[PDB]
Amino acid sequence: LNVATVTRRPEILLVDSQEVILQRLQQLLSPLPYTLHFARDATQALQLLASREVDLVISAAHLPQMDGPTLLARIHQQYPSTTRILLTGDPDLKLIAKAINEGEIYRYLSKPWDDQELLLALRQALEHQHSERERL
Amino acid sequence: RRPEILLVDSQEVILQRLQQLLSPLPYTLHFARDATQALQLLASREVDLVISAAHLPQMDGPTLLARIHQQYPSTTRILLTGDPDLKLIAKAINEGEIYRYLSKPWDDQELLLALRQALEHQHSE
Repeated sequence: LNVATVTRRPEILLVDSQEVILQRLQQLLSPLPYTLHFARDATQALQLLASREVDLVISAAHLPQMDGPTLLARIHQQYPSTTRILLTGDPDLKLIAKAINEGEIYRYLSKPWDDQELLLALRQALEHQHSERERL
Repeated sequence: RRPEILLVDSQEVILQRLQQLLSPLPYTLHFARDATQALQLLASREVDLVISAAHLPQMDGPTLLARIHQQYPSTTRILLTGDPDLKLIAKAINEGEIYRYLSKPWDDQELLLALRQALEHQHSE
């Protein structure tokens, strides 16, 4: 076989009800070689995940049906191939603790974020996802 | 084999309390009061799980946990701290890749659960 080069393009799901956040994410990420999906509540996120492979989910902390840490906890158990990131400006460490202890997030990012910090977390998360998928 | 747990906290009283909580269980315990002692133990003992405070006299807890992630990647790491500082917690996630974060004073039932889950996670990783 030929040397391995590229898999299919990364698939990223962004979950937030706030339009400013979805817009800032689209502006930052759409020029890069990723397939993006946007979900405006937890139920939409879960339905998207049931319908296609997703490499990375980035969720807000606050969402309509269940909060972000709760959503990420469900995703951890039901979609273990998807790497998980919490994106929030809420400093509540009870919510953060849930994201760690139940969501098992790979990275935590603040709102607002530094663009290059977020892009680096994304690279690290996609590389982690690929290495983990090489395993199981 | 028997799980090996390293406990890192600046205070004798806290190490004593962890020893009392954990000595009934079939775990081999190691104790450190700072990052230098933790690193000495890590180089001289098999360690599966590391539990660290956030505040330590020199190199702090999240920095120590990041160093352990880099140098001893097969370990599972827990931050156990009384300081709800977002900056410390964020570093413990993004650089330490902690498995659990618990506040001090802890709930015994929750801390013991975290260890059982960590050992089951440590087992398969």
